[PDB]
Amino acid sequence: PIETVPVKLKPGMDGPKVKQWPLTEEKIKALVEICTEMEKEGKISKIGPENPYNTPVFAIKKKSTKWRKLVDFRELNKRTQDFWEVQLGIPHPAGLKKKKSVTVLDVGDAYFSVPLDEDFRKYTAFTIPSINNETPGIRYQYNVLPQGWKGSPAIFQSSMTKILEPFKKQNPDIVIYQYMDDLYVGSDLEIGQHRTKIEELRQHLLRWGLTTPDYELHPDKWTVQPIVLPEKDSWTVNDIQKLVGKLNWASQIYPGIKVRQLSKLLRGTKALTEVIPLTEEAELELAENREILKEPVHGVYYDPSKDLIAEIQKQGQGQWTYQIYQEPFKNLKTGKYARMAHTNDVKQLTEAVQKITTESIVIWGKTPKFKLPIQKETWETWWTEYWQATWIPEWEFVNTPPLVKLWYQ
Amino acid sequence: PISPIETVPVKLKPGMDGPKVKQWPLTEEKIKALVEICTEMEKEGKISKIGPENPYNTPVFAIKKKWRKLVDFRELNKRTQDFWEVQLGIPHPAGLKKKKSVTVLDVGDAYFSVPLDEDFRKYTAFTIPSINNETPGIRYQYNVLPQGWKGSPAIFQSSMTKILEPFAAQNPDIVIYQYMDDLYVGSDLEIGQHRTKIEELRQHLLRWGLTTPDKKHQKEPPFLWMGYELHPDKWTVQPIVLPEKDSWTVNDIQKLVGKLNWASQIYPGIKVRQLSKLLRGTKALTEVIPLTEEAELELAENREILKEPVHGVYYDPSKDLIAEIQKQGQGQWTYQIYQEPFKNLKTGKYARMRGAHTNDVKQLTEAVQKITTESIVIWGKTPKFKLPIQKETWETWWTEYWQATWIPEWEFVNTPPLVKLWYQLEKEPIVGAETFYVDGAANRETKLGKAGYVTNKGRQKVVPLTNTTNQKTELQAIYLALQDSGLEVNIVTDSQYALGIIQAQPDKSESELVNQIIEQLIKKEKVYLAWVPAHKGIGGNEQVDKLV
Ligand SMILES: CCC(=O)n1c(=O)n(CCOc2cc(Cl)ccc2Oc2cc(Cl)cc(C#N)c2)c2ccccc21
Ligand SMILES: [Mg+2]
Ligand SMILES: [Mg+2]
Repeated sequence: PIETVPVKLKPGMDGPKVKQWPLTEEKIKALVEICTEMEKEGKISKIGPENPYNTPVFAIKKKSTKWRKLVDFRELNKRTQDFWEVQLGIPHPAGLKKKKSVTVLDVGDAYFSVPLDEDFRKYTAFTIPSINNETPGIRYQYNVLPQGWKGSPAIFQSSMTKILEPFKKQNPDIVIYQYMDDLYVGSDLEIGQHRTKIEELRQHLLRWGLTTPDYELHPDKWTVQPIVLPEKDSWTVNDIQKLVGKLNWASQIYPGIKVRQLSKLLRGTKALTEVIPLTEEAELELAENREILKEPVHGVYYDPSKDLIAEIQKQGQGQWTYQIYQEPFKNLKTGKYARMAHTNDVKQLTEAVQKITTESIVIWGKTPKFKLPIQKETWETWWTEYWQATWIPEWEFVNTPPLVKLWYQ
Repeated sequence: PISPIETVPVKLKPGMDGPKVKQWPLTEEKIKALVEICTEMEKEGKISKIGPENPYNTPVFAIKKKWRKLVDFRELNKRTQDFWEVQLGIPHPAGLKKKKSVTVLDVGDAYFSVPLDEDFRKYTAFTIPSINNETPGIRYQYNVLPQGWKGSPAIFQSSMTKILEPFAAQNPDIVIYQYMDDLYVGSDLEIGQHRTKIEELRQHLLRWGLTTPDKKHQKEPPFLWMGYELHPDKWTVQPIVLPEKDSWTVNDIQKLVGKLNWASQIYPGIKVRQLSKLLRGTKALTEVIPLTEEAELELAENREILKEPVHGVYYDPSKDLIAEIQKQGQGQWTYQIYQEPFKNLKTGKYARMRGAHTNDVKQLTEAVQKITTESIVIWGKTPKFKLPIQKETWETWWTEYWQATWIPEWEFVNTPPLVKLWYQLEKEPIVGAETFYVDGAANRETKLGKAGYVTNKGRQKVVPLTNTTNQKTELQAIYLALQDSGLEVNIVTDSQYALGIIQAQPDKSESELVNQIIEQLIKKEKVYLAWVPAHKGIGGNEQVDKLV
C-alpha cells in the first residue's frame, strides 16, 4: 500500500474505447449507490474529458439482494497482456484437474488496498450511463487495483504467495491456483475434511486481512464423453440410415471406421418403415466400430499457443452439449449440462457457459472463445441476469443451425 | 465572458507538435474587418497579442452574409489529443418526463465564455495579414475555447456540468437537461415560482460568465427541436414533404427512405421494404432507377398515412409501459408503445428478414428484441407486450428451435392477422406412405440440370431443367416428390442444403421455388423428410443418383 508497480501497454497500443451498453434504471441506480461509496473510500475518482478511454460496466446480483458491479476489462486485458502474462505471469499448476475436489474462493477484495500506478489509471475509466441520453454519463477511473483486470492479481501475486506460504507449509498435499479474483483449492481429502481444510484456509486468509465470501467441483469426473450408437430391439431402413449417417460423420474424427456392410444391408429402394433384421457381415461393423467409440482419439494435444474454442448446442428438454477444441475434429474436452418453471433457455445457456468456462480454467488456465447459439442482441441484453462469475469469456454468435444435434448427444 | 472556471489540461498527440499553416493574403477590406473584431475580442480578453517567439500558426479567413471570423483549426485538430466523445445520441421525446412547465435557455458565446488551458494557448496562434506590403502580420492567440477546435464541445460541456452542480443541489425540485449550447429546464412548480427559479438560475449562470436570454426573449412553445415539434402536451415530427417526380435517382430514393423512416416513429403503418430493395444495387448516387410496381404502391400507401397529422404523447413513470405488434405481410411488422389506449408514446417498424428464408414466429421474436433494446434506451425499462400469437404457437416453436430465445411476459391479442405454424414436418417416419428417393444435379459449366425420383412402389420420374444450379435442382427434386404424392409422403434426400432450408420451416422466402414448396407442404397433412449421405450407396439414393 505504498509502492505502485509500473504498468506499460504493449508499444503502439492505445487504451480501450468501448461503448457502454444502456442499462435498466434499476441497474443504473445500483451503480450510483455503489460508486458513490467507492469514491468516498477513495477507490475511484471522477475524471474530466481529457480522458477518452472507457471500459463497459454492468450490474449483477452476485450469489443475493446485494447488487455488485462487474467491469468488462476484456479490451484492457488484451492491451496489457505483455504485463500480466509475461512480466508478472502467474504459472498454471497442471494437476488441479487430478484432485477429487476443488473449491473456489473470491479473494478480489484483496486488491482494493494496493494503489494503482499513477500513470495507468487513465485507462481504467468507466461511465455510468443515463436514460434517454438526458445527460452525459458519470465518469470515474480507478485509484486501486480494480477487480477484473488481469494485472491486478499479477501484481498482488507476491503478497498473495507470502500469505499463502504458511498454509502451503502446514498441508503441502493441497494445490492452490489463482485466476484473477479466485483461488482454486483442490484436495484429495474426503469431502468432510476438505470442507474444513477450506475453512482453515478461509480463516487463515481472513486473519491476515483478506476477507472472503461468507461450489465444489470434482474434476475426478471430467473426461471426453464418447459417441453413443443407440442399439434398440427393432430396426428399420430409416434407423439403418440415421445409423449409417452418424458413422459416416464420425469418419472425420475416427478415420478407423467402415460401414460398407451396413450400406449393402439395404441396397433396395425400400419403404423407410421396413423392419429389416440384423445380418452377420453387417453386424460385424456395428460392434467392431461400437468399441472404437470407447477407444480415445489419437494425437490430440493442447497447443498453448492457440485459443480454445467452445461450441454449445441446444438438445431440448433443458439439455445442452458442448465441445472444446482448437483445430476442427480434434476435441480436447466434451460434456453435457442440465437444469434441475424456474429456468429459461438463456438462464440455461448462461449457466452452461459459466460451467464450461470454469472447467476450462481448472484444466488449462485460460478461458475459451464461445460459439453461442443465440441471437447477438438477445444475449447482449439478458446475459448479465444470471451471470455470477467475476470474469467474462470472449464470445461470438453462430447464426448457422447445427443439423448434427443428436450426432453430438 | 472569460470565466473563473477551472481549465482542463490539454495535450497534443504524442510526438507531434503545433500547426504551422501559413495564411493566404485576403482583400484589404476583409483584413480591415478582421482587426475590428480582433481588438473587440481582445478588449473582452478572449485572445491576447503575442511576440513572434511563438512559432505556431493556423490559417484565418473572413466572411459574412456584420462580418464574421472563421479559423481553419483542421490542422490543429489533427495533432490534439482525443477527448471523451460528446453525446452522439439525442433524447427521444417519447421518453421525456411530463413536467408542469418547460423553459428553454440558449447560452451565448458559449465556447468563448470558457477559459482554455494556458500551456496549450500557444498552439492556437494565428496572424492577420497586412495587405502584403511586406508589413508584419498581427500575432494573436486564444485564451478561451476556440470555435471549431476538437476540444471545445467536450470541455465546454464539462464546464457547464460543473457550473450547474451547486444550483442543482440547492434546487432538486427542478430538472435540467443538457444539450450542446442549450439548457432545457423542466419543473413541477407553479408558473410563478418556476419563472422565479429560471430567473434565479440565469443569475447563477451570469456570475459564472454564461449569458442567457430574458423572460422577454425566452423561446416559447411550440419548440422546433432536432426535427421535432415539441408542444406542451404532445410531440410530433416536423412537416414531411415527399416529392412527386417522374425520374428517380439513388440520391433521391435514399433521402426518401430517410424521411419515411423518420416518419415511422409516430406515423403507424409506414412500410419501406419495396422502396429500399430498389437501392439494393448500392451503386452510384446519381444513377437513375426505375420504380417497381410494388414500390409505387408502397409510396402511395405511405402518402395516405401522412395525408393527415398525428401526434405522440410524453412519458409518465407512474403508468405502465405497453407494446403491441401487428403483422403486415411482406416480412413487415409494426408496433405501438402506449400507457393509455389512444395516446401512443411512439411507433415504429421491424422488417429485416435477417436471411432469405424466415417464418413469422421467428420474425415476431426478432421484433420484440428490437423493441426491448429501444425501450431500455428510452425509458430504462422493458414494456409489457401485447402480441398476436397464441401461447401454444410460441412454446411449440421455441421448444423445437435450435437457437435459444427469451420471451418476455406477454399476453395474447386476437386482432387478426394472427401468427401461426402453417405446416409441421413429422418427427417420425410414416408407415404406409410412399417413399420417394429424390436427387437432382446440374453441370456448373453447362448451366443445365435435372431433378427426379424413385419410389418403393417402383415409380420413377425425371424432369429436365435449363439455367439452374445443383442447389436449385436439389430443391426442385423435393418440389416434384411433393407434386406427385398423396397427402402423406416420405421424402429422402442427399442434400443437406435442401434439408437445412426446409427443416427451418420457413413460411416465406425470396425464392419462388421455396414459396411453392411451402405451398405444397401446406396441403400435405404428413410430410417426413430424411437425410442420407450422398455417393454412399445407402440403397435407393444409389438408384436415383444414377438416373441423376
Ligand atoms: C404537462 C407537460 C408540459 O408542460 N410539457 C411536457 O411534459 N413536455 C415534455 C417534457 O419535456 C421536458 C422535460 C424535462 Cl424534465 C426537461 C425539459 C423538457 O423539455 C425539452 C426537452 C428537450 Cl430534450 C428539448 C427541449 C427543447 N427545445 C425541451 C414539454 C415540452 C415542451 C413544453 C411543455 C412541455
Ligand atoms: Mg439545438
Ligand atoms: Mg416472412
